[PDB]
Amino acid sequence: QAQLKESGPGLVAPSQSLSITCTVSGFSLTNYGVHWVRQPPGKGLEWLGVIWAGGSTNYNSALMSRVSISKDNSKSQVFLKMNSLQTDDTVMYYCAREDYDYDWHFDVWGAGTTVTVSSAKTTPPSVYPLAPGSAAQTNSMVTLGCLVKGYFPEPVTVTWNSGSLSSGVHTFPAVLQSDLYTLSSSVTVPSSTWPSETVTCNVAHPASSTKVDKK
Amino acid sequence: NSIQIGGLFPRGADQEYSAFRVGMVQFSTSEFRLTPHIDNLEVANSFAVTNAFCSQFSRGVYAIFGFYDKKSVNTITSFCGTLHVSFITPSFPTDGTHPFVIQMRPDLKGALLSLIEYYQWDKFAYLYDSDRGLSTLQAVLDSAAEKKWQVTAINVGNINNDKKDETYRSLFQDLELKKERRVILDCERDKVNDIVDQVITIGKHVKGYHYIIANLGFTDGDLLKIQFGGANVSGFQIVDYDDSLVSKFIERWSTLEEKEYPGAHTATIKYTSALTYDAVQVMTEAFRNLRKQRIEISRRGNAGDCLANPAVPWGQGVEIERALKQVQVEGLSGNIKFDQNGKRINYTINIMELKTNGPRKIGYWSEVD
Amino acid sequence: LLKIQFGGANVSGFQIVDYDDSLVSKFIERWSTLEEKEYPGAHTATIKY
Amino acid sequence: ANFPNNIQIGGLFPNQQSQEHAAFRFALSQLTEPPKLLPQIDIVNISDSFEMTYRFCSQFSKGVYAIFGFYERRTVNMLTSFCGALHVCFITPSFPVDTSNQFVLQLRPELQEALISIIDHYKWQTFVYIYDADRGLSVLQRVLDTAAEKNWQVTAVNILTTTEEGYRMLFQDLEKKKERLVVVDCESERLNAILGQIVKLEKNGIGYHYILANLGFMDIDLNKFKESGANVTGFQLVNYTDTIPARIMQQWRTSDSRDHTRVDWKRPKYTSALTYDGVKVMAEAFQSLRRQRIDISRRGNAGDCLANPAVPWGQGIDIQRALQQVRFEGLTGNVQFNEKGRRTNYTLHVIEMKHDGIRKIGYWNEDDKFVPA
Amino acid sequence: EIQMTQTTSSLSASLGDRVTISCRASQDISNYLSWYQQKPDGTVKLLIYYTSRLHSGVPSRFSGSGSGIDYSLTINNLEQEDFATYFCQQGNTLPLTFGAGTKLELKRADAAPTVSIFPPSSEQLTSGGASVVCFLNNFYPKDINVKWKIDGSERQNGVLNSWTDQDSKDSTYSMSSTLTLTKDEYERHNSYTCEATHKTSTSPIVKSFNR
Ligand SMILES: *[C@@H]1O[C@H](CO)[C@@H](O[C@@H]2O[C@H](CO)[C@@H](O)[C@H](O)[C@H]2NC(C)=O)[C@H](O)[C@H]1NC(C)=O
Ligand SMILES: *[C@@H]1O[C@H](CO)[C@@H](O[C@@H]2O[C@H](CO)[C@@H](O)[C@H](O)[C@H]2NC(C)=O)[C@H](O)[C@H]1NC(C)=O
Ligand SMILES: *[C@@H]1O[C@H](CO)[C@@H](O[C@@H]2O[C@H](CO)[C@@H](O)[C@H](O)[C@H]2NC(C)=O)[C@H](O)[C@H]1NC(C)=O
Ligand SMILES: *[C@@H]1O[C@H](CO)[C@@H](O)[C@H](O)[C@H]1NC(C)=O
Ligand SMILES: *[C@@H]1O[C@H](CO)[C@@H](O)[C@H](O)[C@H]1NC(C)=O
Ligand SMILES: *[C@@H]1O[C@H](CO)[C@@H](O)[C@H](O)[C@H]1NC(C)=O
Repeated sequence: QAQLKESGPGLVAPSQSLSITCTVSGFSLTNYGVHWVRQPPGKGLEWLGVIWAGGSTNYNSALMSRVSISKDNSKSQVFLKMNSLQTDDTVMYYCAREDYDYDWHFDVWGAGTTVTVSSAKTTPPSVYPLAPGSAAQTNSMVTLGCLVKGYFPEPVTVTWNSGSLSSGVHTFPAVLQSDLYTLSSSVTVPSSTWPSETVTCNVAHPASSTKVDKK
Repeated sequence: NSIQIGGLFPRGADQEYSAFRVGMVQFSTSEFRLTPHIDNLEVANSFAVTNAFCSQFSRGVYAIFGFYDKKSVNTITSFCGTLHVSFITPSFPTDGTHPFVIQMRPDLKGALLSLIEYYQWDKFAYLYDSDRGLSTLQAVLDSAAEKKWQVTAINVGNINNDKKDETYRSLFQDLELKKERRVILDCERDKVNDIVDQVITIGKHVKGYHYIIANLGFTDGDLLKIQFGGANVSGFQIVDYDDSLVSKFIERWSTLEEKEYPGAHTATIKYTSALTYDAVQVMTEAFRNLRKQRIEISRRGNAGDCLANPAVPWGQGVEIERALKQVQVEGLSGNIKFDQNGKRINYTINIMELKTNGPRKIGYWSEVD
Repeated sequence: LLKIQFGGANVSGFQIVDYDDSLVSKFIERWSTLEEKEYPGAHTATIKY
Repeated sequence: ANFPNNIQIGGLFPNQQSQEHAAFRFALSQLTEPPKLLPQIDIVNISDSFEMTYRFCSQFSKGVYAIFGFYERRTVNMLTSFCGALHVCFITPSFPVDTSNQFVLQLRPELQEALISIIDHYKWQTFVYIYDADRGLSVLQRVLDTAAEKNWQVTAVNILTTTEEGYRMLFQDLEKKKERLVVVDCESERLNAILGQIVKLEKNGIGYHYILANLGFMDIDLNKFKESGANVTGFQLVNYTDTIPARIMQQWRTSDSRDHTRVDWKRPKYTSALTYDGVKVMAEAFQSLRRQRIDISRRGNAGDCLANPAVPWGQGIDIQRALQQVRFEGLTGNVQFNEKGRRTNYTLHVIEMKHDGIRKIGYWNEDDKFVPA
Repeated sequence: EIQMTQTTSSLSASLGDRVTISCRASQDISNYLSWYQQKPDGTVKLLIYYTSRLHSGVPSRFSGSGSGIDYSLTINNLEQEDFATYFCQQGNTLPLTFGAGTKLELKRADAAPTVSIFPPSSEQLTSGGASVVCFLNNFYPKDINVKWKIDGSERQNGVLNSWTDQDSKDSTYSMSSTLTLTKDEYERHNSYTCEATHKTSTSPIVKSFNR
């Protein structure tokens, strides 16, 4: 089948460059065109630009002087360069192939990578526990939580005992406050397993590569 | 800039539409974008032709691409000459100077007369098909009246597919009354294979005979069955596979998926598909010349009914034909340049002959030489 | 034989099953009407030797 | 109310004032029995398919049931397709084509087989077939097939693409041998100019044999052939003195002396006789529809000509079977259609002209092919 | 330029229902629109091309129709793999504007939100902050409201709400509310309460905690 995946830096400074590498597979990029399109959170997905199979390239009318496209047909990859990034550039980016089936159609697209354009500094997160407080066994399943506060940038990987505990795991998404990431993870274990069994949450922050274990 | 065009492809044309898709993907540009409205209707039924034409005119298009049969050439020429809408076509050339009809297939009659005058014939048979008009037949009869030839001209298209085994036997028995050694076959890509199969079945491809496949796609039929026979076979080719651009197109053509593109996983290509792939380039170059000349012909989808009385033309289409005559490019049929009428000028046709190892070019043909 | 019938080369051969016999014709009349899914290679007008 | 008295009949005509207009109006004037055929005629160019298509769609939207008209090489197949689509019968005196359908009623009989019979009667080997560019495509096909069968030498000569110096060169090629056998197949309005070109060149006339493939051999202006060696043989359809045709003759002579008519007479045309006989076909067909008590309803509230998909007017097969089964003896002799809509079961006479000798050789038919007299 | 829009933002359907998704445009697009599906993981696959045809590889349960400016996609029977977001993309005039897209949802019983309040930890209180948490799990539908009260006084500053997607097991929802204040602000109050308002009950379920 045809697949595609976009990759980038994740976090970049303002008014800097942004190179996105899109790897596609299952087809050949020498006989089809490529299109790059962004997606903002809570807004409409806007097309950024396109490059033809022959060598012609065009962009959108709003930021034509900021976007550029190149391709590597040997590795079937696309390099999209975007400069003069502003504070509203915390969005996702995706690449796709084009085709003609009596209409200009985008056949195979990509997963898209997220980019947050901010001048904030990278720091390790802080893991805090969250128990129910009272030990009253109201049911056979007891829930615990871990709050990762003060992380930069998003996201981190929060697991329970290196992926051993997976029953009732409810990981919530992170939020931003004062340029700090706040996330909460929730697990549902049995009432007799705790505190007889050690439940340790492992948080891996790839921005600072910080691995924090909290029993 | 969004340019809307119309399309009339016949029911069964898979390789032509596949090459049309390859041309649409390959020849995209930044200045504009084509948007074809494709209609898969019959080509012989002129009622469906009129319906597809008025449906393409109701969308308000600037040009119409598509084929036309010999029973529908007059309908296309009249409907495109009245409404002054250009029509690009890889079908057979017309007889006359019809405006707004730009054609992709070159002439064949002059090259065939040059080939007969090169081979120095005096008595031969001309087995033809009546699905592309009777222009070549009138040309070879008017030349036989001047050069004192013995032409035995027989049509073959009036024979049904249910009893085409004894009729062909009686035909080649009647062709042995004058002891005919020289036969010119003027048929399309389907009847040539059937006539060659019946010749092989009755056994008339040994050395001593001579055949000419009178078409532009000489290698489109099956040649492996009349290669080891001994009867040399000449013909005409428009797509030279020794060119660099043709080789680069075949290297991207044969690797295509058959499920994604029907009739594409072959080492060769039909001539109609190559003329379609060139016509996409011609239309793209003409619209790019309009984008470079700063001429605004923009309108909307409110062209009205096709049967208006009086059907008033819109004058900015008159430039569009004058656009298309300005195109001089290089495609799979070689050089592409046009006259004031709409015919093709300054082209090249290879004269192929079939040897033991395969086909071989013995020379080229033009109109100034 | 339909491919070397209209050629012109005169071809001889040997046959063991004469189709003009009464018993052979009565067998072919019950042979060609057989179901191809029930009996493979049976729905033909002739038969191998 | 089984059948309305006014049946709309659409018409297509190339000119404004000609003999076929007066013949058509006189043929509609004899209608006294119900229903009355109301004409709706259109003077249109018969070479532009856009105008032909527009007049066809306008007459179809106005609510006609049968269209009587003409066509040309540029409209041989478009009117076959629009009639095979909407199931609307079209009656025409024009040139018969090879491939057609059951809805195109071709009033003019076939001509190529009688030509084959005359050439087999004279047993020719080498001759020159001059063909019209507008109609000589179906007759030339059968003539070249018969030439391939019987080992003839046909030299086919076009009219339109050959200039007058081309005519000079081809007759210069013809004047190098003993016998000069020429068949000419073109319409009489073109044949007058062609023979006007020829009679300045056939001043000797010795060894010149001509066959003019036309149903109007008496309509050909033979006054240029006075004191000429032209040994011309032609075909005849209408005997103007035969009892029922001369009765029709006397009827339109009596109509040409009481009130008024259109454009004048004394030089007839076979196309006008075909017009009269086709209107008589349509009259007998609507009378057969009346006496079979088969109603013809309508839904013509400005009916669309072009739609997607096609809506077949389902009543057309009854009109088609009524028009197919017409059988009488009119001005062109026997009138009778086959299962395809062409003329059969008729008779064509053969008349040779030489030195003011109007001689009848014999006649031609389909079952007893050719007989002399 | 040409702007595409969709009125329905969230649709509810069950397994086996013929679901219709509509789309509108700013002008006539001449049926040159495509419908594509995007799952929650991020993979985007095309579903219907040229507003009436189905591409090779998609199931026959989906279909498309429409004319002028109004197009629609119709699924005959929804499956487990059909839980995704459908988006319309028009390619008439460059720059091509894609639609906003709708989110299909599985219909189930309207369950009450299980609410749980959690006070701040001792290490967080030693750090100088206090983040009171309110978790509302196993709720249906996703429409719910949260209200914070500090000794009866409603406070809107410092409240952050984070919702989760529909689970693939129980077809429920989860929400987390965080009230972040200082240590002196948390010590100045005794009782903090979180109230959840859902469609299952007219009275909001309140969970309070004292000091
Ligand atoms: C190819 O077909 C033609 C036609 O039958 C033949 O060409 C003849 O070739 C010989 C040998 O060079 C010449 O002397 C003759 O002048 C050719 N023309 C004729 C007979 O018309 C021949 O049979 C075939 N082979 C070749 C090599 O030409
Ligand atoms: C009927 O329409 C036809 C089609 O246009 C006319 O024939 C053309 O007339 C032009 C006049 O300049 C010639 O150049 C063309 O050669 C003609 N033939 C074609 C296009 O095939 C014809 O003149 C019209 N007749 C009337 C009476 O209007
Ligand atoms: C074929 O031609 C004849 C010519 O004599 C037509 O005339 C009919 O002939 C038969 C018997 O000779 C008569 O009974 C009829 O009354 C004649 N007229 C008609 C209108 O049928 C006739 O068209 C054809 N004859 C047959 C038998 O089909
Ligand atoms: C034909 O095209 C070639 C290729 O550009 C050109 O060199 C030549 O001059 C042209 N000849 C004519 C007569 O136009
Ligand atoms: C007319 O032609 C015929 C047939 O060739 C011939 O027999 C006859 O003698 C010719 N007429 C005259 C007057 O010579
Ligand atoms: C044709 O009319 C003439 C004149 O009356 C007549 O003598 C002749 O017999 C008629 N021929 C036929 C076949 O009716």
